[PDB]
Amino acid sequence: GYFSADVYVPDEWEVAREKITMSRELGQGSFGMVYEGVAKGVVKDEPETRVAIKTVEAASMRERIEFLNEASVMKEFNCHHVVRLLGVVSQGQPTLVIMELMTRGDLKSYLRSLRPEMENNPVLAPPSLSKMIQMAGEIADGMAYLNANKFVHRDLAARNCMVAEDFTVKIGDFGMTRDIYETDYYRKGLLPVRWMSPESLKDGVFTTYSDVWSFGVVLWEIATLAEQPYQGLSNEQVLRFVMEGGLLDKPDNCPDMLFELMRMCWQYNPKMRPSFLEIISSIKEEMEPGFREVSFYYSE
Ligand SMILES: Cc1nn(C2CCNCC2)cc1Nc1ncc(Cl)c(-c2cnc3ccccn23)n1
Repeated sequence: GYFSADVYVPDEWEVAREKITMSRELGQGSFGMVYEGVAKGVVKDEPETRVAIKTVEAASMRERIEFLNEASVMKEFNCHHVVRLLGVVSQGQPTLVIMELMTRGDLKSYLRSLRPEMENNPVLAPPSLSKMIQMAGEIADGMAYLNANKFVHRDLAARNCMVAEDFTVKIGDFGMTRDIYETDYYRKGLLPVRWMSPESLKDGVFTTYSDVWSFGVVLWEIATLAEQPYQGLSNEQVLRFVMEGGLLDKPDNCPDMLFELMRMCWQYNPKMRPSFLEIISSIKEEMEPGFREVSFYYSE
């Protein structure tokens, strides 16, 4: 005959609704509206914590179940450089998922906000080597953690990183900016072709080594303040260019070292690319002191 129905099963992440409050709306995701707020007793030794609250009500039960199970993916991760899931409210409506708040948003958006506006007003200078490296190492650390946890990301990109209040960069909540930056995708399956390794453009397979490639592109993103890679090239022309050993250009005024890093990631042969761990090792001396205390890299 056959094999039989999708459910959500409450667990230890279940949090009491009356412990949650919402205020400022941050935007809207696929499943519904996303708010900022306060959660009580969801971080150890913190009476109260600022959080992000993703909501589904209107919505069908199939839908909210699927939003529940998808968000839950984040439950198996505990890393300073990966955006946390703090709780779930699945009992009653509306359906809630409580996440770590990243006040400064997705990295692509943060990066763009640093672009000088077209007025006559004084402006902060472009990010320094040092700050840029700090971001690279935080991102790399989250990726290393993910890798060691048997994960392949497949969509590593600035849009898929977030930025905390203290400027700490982290691997973003999975799948939260795809639709928003829709032009960053191409239906080769909607895929982020400008971030893709040559091997992945060929056979459609993703590895940690193709996550490194994309990391290279994320660094380029930082250096250009979130320009579209292969700017002038059509989607199709990108495939050929990249598969044929083509490479992104050293950005105007990009420090040598950051470009060197990018360069090591964009090596054609995946087996010649540094691992995430190796990447961090090459730049640890440049990292803010506190990285020893918080990073996966330096941990047991
Ligand atoms: C991603 C993000 N954007 N923003 C605002 C930045 C200033 N402009 C208005 C947007 C605040 C967050 N922080 C954040 N932190 C955690 C999560 Cl989980 C989310 C999140 C998840 N899905 C969505 C969808 C839209 C907006 C935010 N999020 N956002």
